[PDB]
Amino acid sequence: MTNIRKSHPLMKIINNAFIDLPAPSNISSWWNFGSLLGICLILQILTGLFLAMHYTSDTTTAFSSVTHICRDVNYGWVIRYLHANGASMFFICLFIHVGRGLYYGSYMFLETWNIGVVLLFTVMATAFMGYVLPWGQMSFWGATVITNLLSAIPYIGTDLVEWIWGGFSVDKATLTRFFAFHFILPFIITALAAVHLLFLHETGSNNPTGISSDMDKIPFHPYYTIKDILGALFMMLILLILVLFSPDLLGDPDNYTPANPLNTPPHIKPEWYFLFAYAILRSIPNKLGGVLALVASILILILMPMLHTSKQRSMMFRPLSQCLFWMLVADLITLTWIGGQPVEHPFIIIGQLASILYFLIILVLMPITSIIENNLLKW
Amino acid sequence: LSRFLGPRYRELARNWIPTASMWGAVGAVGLVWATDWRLILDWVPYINGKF
Amino acid sequence: LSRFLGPRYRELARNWIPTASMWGAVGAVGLVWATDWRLILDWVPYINGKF
Amino acid sequence: TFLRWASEPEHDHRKRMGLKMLMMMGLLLPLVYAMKRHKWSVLKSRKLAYRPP
Amino acid sequence: APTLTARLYSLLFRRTSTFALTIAVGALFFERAFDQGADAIYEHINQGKLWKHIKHKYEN
Amino acid sequence: SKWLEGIRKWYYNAAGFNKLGLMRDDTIYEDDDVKEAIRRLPENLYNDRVFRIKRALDLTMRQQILPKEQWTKYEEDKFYLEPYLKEVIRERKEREEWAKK
Amino acid sequence: GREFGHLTRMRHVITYSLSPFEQRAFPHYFTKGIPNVLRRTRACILRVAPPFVVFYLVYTWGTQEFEKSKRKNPAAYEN
Amino acid sequence: DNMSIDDMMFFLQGQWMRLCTSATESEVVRGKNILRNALVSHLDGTTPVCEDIGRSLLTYGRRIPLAEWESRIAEVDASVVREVCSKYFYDQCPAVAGLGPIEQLPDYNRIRSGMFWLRF
Ligand code: HEM
Ligand code: HEM
Repeated sequence: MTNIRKSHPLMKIINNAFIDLPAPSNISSWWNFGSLLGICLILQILTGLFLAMHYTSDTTTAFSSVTHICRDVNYGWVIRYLHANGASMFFICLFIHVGRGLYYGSYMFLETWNIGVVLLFTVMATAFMGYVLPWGQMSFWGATVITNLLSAIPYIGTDLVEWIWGGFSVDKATLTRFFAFHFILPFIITALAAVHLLFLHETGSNNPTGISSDMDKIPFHPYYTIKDILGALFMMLILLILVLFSPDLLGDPDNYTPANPLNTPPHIKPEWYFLFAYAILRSIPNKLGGVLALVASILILILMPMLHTSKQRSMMFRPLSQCLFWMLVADLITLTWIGGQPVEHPFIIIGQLASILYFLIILVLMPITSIIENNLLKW
Repeated sequence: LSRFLGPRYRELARNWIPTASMWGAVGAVGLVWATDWRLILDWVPYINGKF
Repeated sequence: LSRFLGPRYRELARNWIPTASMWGAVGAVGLVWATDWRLILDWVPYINGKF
Repeated sequence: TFLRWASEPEHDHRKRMGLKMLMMMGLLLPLVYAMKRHKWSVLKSRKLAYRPP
Repeated sequence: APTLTARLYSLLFRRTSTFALTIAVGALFFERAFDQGADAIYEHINQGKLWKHIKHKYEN
Repeated sequence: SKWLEGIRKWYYNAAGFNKLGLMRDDTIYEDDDVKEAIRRLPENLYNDRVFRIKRALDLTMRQQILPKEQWTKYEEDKFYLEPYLKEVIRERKEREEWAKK
Repeated sequence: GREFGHLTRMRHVITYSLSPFEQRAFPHYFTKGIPNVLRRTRACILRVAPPFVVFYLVYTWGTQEFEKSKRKNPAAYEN
Repeated sequence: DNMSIDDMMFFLQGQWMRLCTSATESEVVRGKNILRNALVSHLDGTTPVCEDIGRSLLTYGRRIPLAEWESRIAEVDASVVREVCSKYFYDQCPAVAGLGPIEQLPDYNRIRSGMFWLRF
């Protein structure tokens, strides 16, 4: 005989992936965010499927549709705010996982890291398209601002922007296209996540120490399944705190006014997850330079494996790199704060210096510091 | 199917019938609780207090 | 870049430059063909009839 | 107050669900943590001894 | 002498069918009890505001 | 030399591989050259490295550090892998030079 | 490929484990836990904190400077 | 072998749980006959008989006659086997010792989980 778990094909795949997968025994709670990310993706898919049963993509009926969900669909407010704040939880976990990979040298898993970069881009696109769907003033004007950035691309910017718009400006066509894309993209994200896990399982999972843990591998089923359930429960606590006590904490009030294309909102600012890229974009005076810098901010992650110069994979045993990494985190927080703030004398200079510091820390300071640490260790 | 009509299989059925009955009881209680089946629940004391 | 700086690699580049140039031309023609780039296509005699 | 009700007709129900969720989380998180500790105690108490020949 | 927890284990927890029976019956009764208790807690916290409290003054 | 040694010792203590009982070569990233160097290690050294790494991983699992008396000293840290890694890198460099021309 | 049987070669490492039901889930959770948390925080704080202190200073300065910028200048209306 | 420890553990624990939950009369008869023959064969020759006498006097305080052994074995039924195997084998924490290439040997939590059946 044979155990069905180990011999049946689908059960074989499932067992290898999450029941008998050799997992490092010293993985910390920063290794719970990724499974939290998958839970967030599933939760977003379900909540959105239930929302879309009541949402209409025509400009005449979109805002009324969202109001219908909030005030008339049974438990509709729960689903709507679960989706809205789940997007924020999604991006929080995404940033935390990017930080974990940066700090512990998980980017050395080149294929997994690059697939993750692709996933990050796809999720950002999904969030931006979703924000336009409610069709509030913020949705319309933020879409107008962000899409207009593509016009900067030389000799094809205008045609590409008009093709995306479906017309001369953001309008019913753009809303319908964004509803379709917002629906389809998450499943592409799920497939990319499957590829991500495949590539990760090829090489295993890096531990906090940065040293190979083949000696101390523990089964995932009797240990990390319960650890991830606990982490998911904590994340659910936070998300439900948002949904049931501060449903509008992370959202701008202006999106509760129907979009008026003839009057701009007093402040046109993107969602909080996009704010650092917005600050970087505003930092560069030239439009094309701003667009290229915004692209490079996310794409600099691709260059992270090459920039590695330390003889040690993880930053746990490298203090100066730890100081630089925490400087980078503070800089990202500063960029978000600046992107939220109006463009004025105090904020403009701070944003420019912060963008310079972000790129400098990633490209120059970190590798030179790693080399200095290598010399100090006599390596 | 003729393979399973023997004394030993009858013994196995006898051994597992109580556990199968317990699983059926679990399923019935779960169905009543999940669907809030008032036909059964209304007879249940201190739960009839609802509705 | 340190490894790929030697006499053999320079020879290897020379061998493959004719192929790379030909593939680049294939991309150039395909882009112009697919996009119907009137700027480039106007020069071509027979395709010029399109416009 | 009326305008606040209009904007958020689910205000009181949201508050009730929040109270219930806070109590349920207060119950579950300690118990799930206890389950995780129960499973991980075997590793946490593990004593490893290198005994070369 | 068996303790209360030992009696619980032997009677219900040992065989997973009785374990699930315990789980389900407790689920039904805990739904009832917790909903009742937390509703009472919230109604006390907001006594005199909730419509249910003030419905009598305007009905009939 | 004394000033450089003092700063190096400060970095050694600031990094925590000593606290977990690990030696410096225990913390090297396992690239292909390092993998071959480990493959070439004598059995005693390989086993000692394996146990040190396992103990460090267990300590990190419980978020604990080894008792201060048992911390590896800067003087007594022995670079066991460095000669094998140097030999491996030399062989790789020779092969690359042959490939170049 | 990566399966428990053939992951790595290890020799002469003896591990002693205890059943979960024979050991307490929370042993010395506070008597030992709080000192260990304090030790980890002592180790981390010097590296982690300073950048966020810099952020707080920058944030306060920027907010105060913007508030000052909005404020009226008496000299403008002196004439 | 190094790669067969997990399967062997699965099958051994499965047999334990199968005896605990769904034991059958025919295998009980086979086991009773095996025990009877083992008892009779072992007590053959002066060395085994003398060893049995001394050890029985030390342990049982008396040498249980083969007739008493046979009676006690006859009393055994599928119900008795199920009851005793449930008492000693089911949901009871095991003690495991491993030597050699034992990496595939299941972790203690998994071995303990094998000691009970979710179905039962
Ligand atoms: C929808 C978005 C994402 C999901 C659902 C997701 C999911 C996961 C999961 C479940 C894991 C394994 C669990 C863990 O290591 O904690 C993982 C690992 C990983 N992810 Fe993600 N991820 C997402 C986005 C990203 C992004 C944006 C990056 C980098 C910019 C990234 C890079 C990584 C890396 C490097 C690992 C390996 C960590 C390690 O080996 O310790 N992922 N991901
Ligand atoms: C990671 C996956 C997803 C993310 C991060 C995301 C993000 C968002 C965000 C931030 C909003 C704005 C909420 C608001 O302004 O109140 C939104 C709205 C919406 N999304 Fe998604 N979404 C995701 C997946 C989906 C899916 C799978 C569907 C449908 C199957 C969907 C359908 C909708 C609908 C109907 C709305 C309108 C809700 C409203 O107007 O309040 N989304 N989404």
